[PDB]
Amino acid sequence: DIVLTQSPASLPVSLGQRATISCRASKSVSASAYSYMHWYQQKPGQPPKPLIYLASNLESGVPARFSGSGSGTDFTLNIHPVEEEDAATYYCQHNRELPYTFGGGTKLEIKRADAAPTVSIFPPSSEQLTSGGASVVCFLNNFYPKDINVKWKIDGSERQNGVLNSWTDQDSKDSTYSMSSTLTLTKDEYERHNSYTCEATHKTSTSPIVKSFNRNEC
Amino acid sequence: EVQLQESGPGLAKPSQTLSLTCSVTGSSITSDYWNWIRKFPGNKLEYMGYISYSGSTYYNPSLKSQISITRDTSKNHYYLQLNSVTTEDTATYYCARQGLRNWYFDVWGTGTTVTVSSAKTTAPSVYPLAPVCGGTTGSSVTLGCLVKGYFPEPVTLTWNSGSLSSGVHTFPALLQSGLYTLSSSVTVTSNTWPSQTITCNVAHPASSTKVDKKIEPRVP
Amino acid sequence: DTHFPICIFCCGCCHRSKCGMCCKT
Amino acid sequence: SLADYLTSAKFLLYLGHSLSTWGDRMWHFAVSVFLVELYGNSLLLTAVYGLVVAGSVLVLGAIIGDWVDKNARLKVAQTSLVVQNVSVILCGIILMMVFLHKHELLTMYHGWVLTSCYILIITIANIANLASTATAITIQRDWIVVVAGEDRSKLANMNATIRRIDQLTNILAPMAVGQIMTFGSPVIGCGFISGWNLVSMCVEYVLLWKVYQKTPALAVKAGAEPFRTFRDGWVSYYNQPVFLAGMGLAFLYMTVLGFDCITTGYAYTQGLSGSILSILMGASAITGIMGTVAFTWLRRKCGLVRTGLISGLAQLSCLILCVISVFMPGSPLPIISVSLLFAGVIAARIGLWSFDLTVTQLLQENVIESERGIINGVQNSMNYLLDLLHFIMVILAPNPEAFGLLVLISVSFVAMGHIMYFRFAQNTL
Ligand SMILES: CCCCCCCC(=O)O[C@H](COC(=O)CCCC)COP(=O)([O-])OC[C@@H](O)CO
Ligand SMILES: CCCCCCCC(=O)O[C@H](COC(=O)CCCC)COP(=O)([O-])OC[C@@H](O)CO
Ligand SMILES: [Co+2]
Ligand SMILES: [Co+2]
Repeated sequence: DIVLTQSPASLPVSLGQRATISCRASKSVSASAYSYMHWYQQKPGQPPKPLIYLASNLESGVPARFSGSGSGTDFTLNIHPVEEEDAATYYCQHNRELPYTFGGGTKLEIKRADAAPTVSIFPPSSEQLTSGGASVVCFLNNFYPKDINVKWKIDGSERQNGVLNSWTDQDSKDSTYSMSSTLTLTKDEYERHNSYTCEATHKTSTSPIVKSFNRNEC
Repeated sequence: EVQLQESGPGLAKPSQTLSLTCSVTGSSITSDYWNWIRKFPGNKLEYMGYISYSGSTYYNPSLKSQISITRDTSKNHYYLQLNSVTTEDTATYYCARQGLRNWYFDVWGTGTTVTVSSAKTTAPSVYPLAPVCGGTTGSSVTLGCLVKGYFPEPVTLTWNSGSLSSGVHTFPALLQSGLYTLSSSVTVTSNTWPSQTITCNVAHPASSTKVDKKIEPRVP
Repeated sequence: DTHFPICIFCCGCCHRSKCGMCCKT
Repeated sequence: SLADYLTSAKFLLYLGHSLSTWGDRMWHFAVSVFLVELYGNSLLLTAVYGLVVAGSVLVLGAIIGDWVDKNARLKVAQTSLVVQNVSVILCGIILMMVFLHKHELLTMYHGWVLTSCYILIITIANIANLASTATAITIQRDWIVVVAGEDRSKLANMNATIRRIDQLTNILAPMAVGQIMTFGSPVIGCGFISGWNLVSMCVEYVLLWKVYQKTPALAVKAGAEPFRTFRDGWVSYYNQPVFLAGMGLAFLYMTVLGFDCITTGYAYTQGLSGSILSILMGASAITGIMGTVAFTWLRRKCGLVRTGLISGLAQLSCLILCVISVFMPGSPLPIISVSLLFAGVIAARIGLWSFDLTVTQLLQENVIESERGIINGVQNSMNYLLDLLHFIMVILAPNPEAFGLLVLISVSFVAMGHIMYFRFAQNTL
């Protein structure tokens, strides 16, 4: 099949600047006078909406800020000037032959100022321990950029099995992210250890921010 | 003013047959190409196939599922059946037109989402999350609510019946052992709590569940 | 005149970003 | 008193020629759209289209001229009209079908389907062009000479009016068909062209019959086999007194210096825009009409054979500006180069059309009536032969330094044709 390689997978851009999204095909998509690459925009919860077709035609209603170009195997979508509302995921798609295939997507993120997270750790509730299970939760609230590493340590020993990390979408007011990290254990295994720690290594700081508790500190 | 509209069941069990309908208004399904596309948990869009103005069909051979595409011209509807589904058919499904004088996906439905799983409907357990027994406080305090072990989606969660709206992040559900877990954090000022009570209100309509969980300061 | 003209009105056919008459032969 | 003029055979001939020329130009525009769209970025097939058309005329012109000579006038005229119009109608239906399914033909079929569509279109267009050549022979080289009496001023005015009609149609028809293809669709334009030919065929059929009724002299003709006819027609053409004049007229077709050729893309390359190109094409049509007027005046004054000399001198005098423009700053071999080039082209249109009218009247005055068809058929075979050569030279050299090389080649061919005409004229006088 024809393979479509989009680039970059994630693009941060400050308001008013220009955005450049590229798409490369394993084989040509031009036949005769045409080029069978199209571009679509999808916002969360919504269906994808066509932006540019035949690789340089503006869809009706689409602001002039969007333009496309390319041929053969190399194609480019341009947005100049970017506006707040372009925060969204863009896809290329070829039509030259069956089966049709899509590029992997490029999420356009409005670049903000770097900001560190407020980190909070919560031990299992007594209700939960009553139930025989024990979840430890760590919240990392209001940070930017989005990528960040979280390390759980039980009694000083790193732990990577049993960890669920979930991120929110970019906040629409302050443009920060948050994330939740849950470590789930059995009650009897939770009670034979003492110190539990979540450490957040972020680009904002040289060393990671560490929060911890001990089971018997009350 | 062409409109497409997907419909079908929200839940199917493994090895059953699933049939979705795309209802078309504003234009006859006897002129263009009528396609099916799905979006996996993730960002990945996959073309499944089409039925043409002439009733000719094409199925994407790279599919791991076996599909049939049919139509009904008297209703101006068309249909997608997936045979013996698996958990990997969990997806959001779109129908879309492709015109002959256009040649791209010029009109889309809004999509319908299908979850394939062999699972009982299940009420959630709700746990308060109060801060570490330590005394030290900054200018603000963050509390939380954990909603674990439910099926199916969705749940709704509020704080103090929605009176508490600033400082709240609710995290997208994740699957663990066949059931979903989500949690939510809320941050207030130091003088608010514990003198002002803070409660998470959880509803899971599919089980008729409604749960009020007060956040209690920890004590040895 | 050529007995078999290949002239058309178009845009981008003969030259970038300019519409008009365009003969290929 | 125009009610009397509007029923004369001369006006009916003008009206039928106008309808035929309008339909032919719209048809050529539709074929050019089909070639540019479904077969762009391909070089082998454009050359194949030009080669098939030009080589079919080059092989069959003497045969078609003998067929015109051997049969009744009304029969060959109505047959050529019906064949050409039915060909254009069927090909336009096929064209709107392929335009409706363009992207399916380009993307989701085996390539033999699109290749067969190209073959069918080129074949039907070749048949329609051979029918158009038969029509042009029988009407402009035979019927018009009969509708004129022995009078030569009447024949000259009729030839000049025919040339003015095609000069106006050459600019007006493409504009209308292109506006129809933008305000609507190319499918809409192909359907409009098919309907126009379907109605114009009936109107021109009745018009030809009325001209035949008003001109009794048209009913009084003066009187492997195909290989013998081909050889006999070419040998008969070589031995005509006017043979060198026809050779020079045929040599005039080997040229690049017109708005129907690649000068338009060169003008886009040199920074001019499409509005300036339309203004220049309108000035070119104006100079062609001025050339028709100059032909009638000079023929009344100096006579026909000297009118040809004066027209050739005027055309070369105007092409000197192009020859100078190739050797000027801003030449890709500044506005000063394109200014002189287009000035020379627009100025040379006058002498070009005057010389064409002169050679046309020489052919229709000096050829035996019983030979009127076959000789003119070979003359068509000559014109296309030098048109096809130009069609090759433009295809093998499509970049701007080659443009100046081609300009020098075209001026040299114009000079060679006028040298042959000067030899014929010094022999005649
Ligand atoms: C600028 C257009 C106006 C000129 C139209 C002249 C029509 C004309 O010549 O009338 C007639 C034929 O034209 C048509 O029927 C075709 C329809 C025209 C599109 C001329 O025939 P006619 O009635 O003058 O015959 C006279 C002889 O029969 C005398 O016995
Ligand atoms: C396509 C529009 C036709 C424009 C023809 C050019 C004008 C022209 O040549 O002058 C005249 C009008 O031609 C037409 O009516 C053709 C109409 C066809 C619809 C032709 O002159 P003419 O030969 O008919 O008069 C003879 C005079 O020279 C004697 O004083
Ligand atoms: Co023609
Ligand atoms: Co040319």
